[PDB]
Amino acid sequence: GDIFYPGYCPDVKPVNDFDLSAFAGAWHEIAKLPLENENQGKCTIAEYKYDGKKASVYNSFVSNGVKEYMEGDLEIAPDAKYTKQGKYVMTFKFGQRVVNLVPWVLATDYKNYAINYNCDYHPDKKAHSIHAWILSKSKVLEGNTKEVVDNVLKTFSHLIDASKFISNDFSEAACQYSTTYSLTGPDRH
Amino acid sequence: GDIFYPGYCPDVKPVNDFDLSAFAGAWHEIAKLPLENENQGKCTIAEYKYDGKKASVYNSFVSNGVKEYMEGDLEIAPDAKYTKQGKYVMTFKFGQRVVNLVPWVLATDYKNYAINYNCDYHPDKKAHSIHAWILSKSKVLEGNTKEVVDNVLKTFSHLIDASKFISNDFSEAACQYSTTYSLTGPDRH
Ligand SMILES: C=Cc1c(/C=c2\[nH]/c(=C\C3=NC(=O)C(CCC(=O)O)=C3C)c(C=C)c2C)[nH]c(/C=C2\NC(=O)C(CCC(=O)O)=C2C)c1C
Ligand SMILES: C=Cc1c(/C=c2\[nH]/c(=C\C3=NC(=O)C(CCC(=O)O)=C3C)c(C=C)c2C)[nH]c(/C=C2\NC(=O)C(CCC(=O)O)=C2C)c1C
Repeated sequence: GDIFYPGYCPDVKPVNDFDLSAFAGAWHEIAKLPLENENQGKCTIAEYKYDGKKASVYNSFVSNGVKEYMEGDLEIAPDAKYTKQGKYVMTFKFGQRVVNLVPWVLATDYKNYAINYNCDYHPDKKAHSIHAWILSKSKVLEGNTKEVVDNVLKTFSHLIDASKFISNDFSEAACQYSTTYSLTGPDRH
Repeated sequence: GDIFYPGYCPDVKPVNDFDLSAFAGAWHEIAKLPLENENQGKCTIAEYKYDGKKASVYNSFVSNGVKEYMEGDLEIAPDAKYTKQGKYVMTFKFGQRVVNLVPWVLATDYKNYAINYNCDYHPDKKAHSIHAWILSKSKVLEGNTKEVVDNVLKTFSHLIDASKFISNDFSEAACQYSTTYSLTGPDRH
């Protein structure tokens, strides 16, 4: 199950001076906090492409030999347009269902790692769930960068319980797929 | 039991431009979050006296006809001296045991109400307990002021669960006492 904690989401401020073009690229999910929709995928990678005017997203993972993917639009969050903070929206369409995902970027050096997060409040439960992802431009978080990440993460110890991260897998095996499948699309729901 | 929530205490900033002389006086505890040491006392009042150089505290409550009290020193918290925020220390001595209590003042209008709080982190439990007190210069929080308090409290909804407050009692009966007893003192532990 996803991780929930009592009460409203805590105050949090994402990264300043966010640079979307610098952020663009293929991000590997080295690890994440449990997230129902993606708990079973492996070799999880999110690829963001930028035009200067337009941004798009290509997300994929592999489940039992199948490569599932999603294609959508990406844009800076309306409020972040004014503050210049790292907050973006990913819009995906499943038939008539439209989804607007909003990851918050707590920190990143743009070339090697990113620490993303979200807080989802359930009023009916008076509790919130927390989601987080350790992202890297390499399939492995390597030694220098590993230390960098760990120290940064530490400054967010009151927002993310590091001990709850779950490592993803990028072995050739894990990433292997015999076939594909688009989760997004007009003939979806 | 006291109220605990998981993780480290959240970020919080107490009232700005704190004025100790204006704060001085007798504060009635209209309500509080459960706090073991004082759960049984009634007619609970904290009285702070200021010289301009020196501040002292006189705390009291009544348990079964007995008026228990504590006498100590009061001073602005070392860090608050620089920031001018509302944070103070109460030092009490029980024999050789010395206690340094630190309430944080979230908000106050000085003449009628104050909203005090604290967060105690237990590393061995990876959780923190939260304490809070609604204080008033009158034995009753009256109508205008009640509305004022409620609206202020609302801005702290992510830090204090209002529904957990417990009302104190200031009836003549409650405050009645046949005898006294000093909890503080040299012949204490
Ligand atoms: C790794 C970077 C990454 C990521 C990756 C990701 N998710 C994926 C999968 C999915 N995302 C989804 O949203 C759904 C469900 C789609 C549906 O509604 O049917 C799936 C299966 C895939 C590959 C397919 C990939 C690469 N997904 C996010 C962000 C998110 N993924 C989320 O589900 C949410 C909302 C969380 C919440 O409910 O509160 C956010 C912010 C980030 C930051
Ligand atoms: C109402 C204002 C008020 C108050 C009142 C108060 N407490 C009292 C009682 C006590 N306070 C104490 O600390 C102890 C235990 C003393 C001991 O260590 O033996 C007792 C019995 C009395 C009357 C006696 C009164 C008026 N006490 C506080 C503040 C506090 N009371 C606390 O116990 C703590 C630490 C909480 C924690 O453990 O994390 C704080 C900040 C405020 C802001």
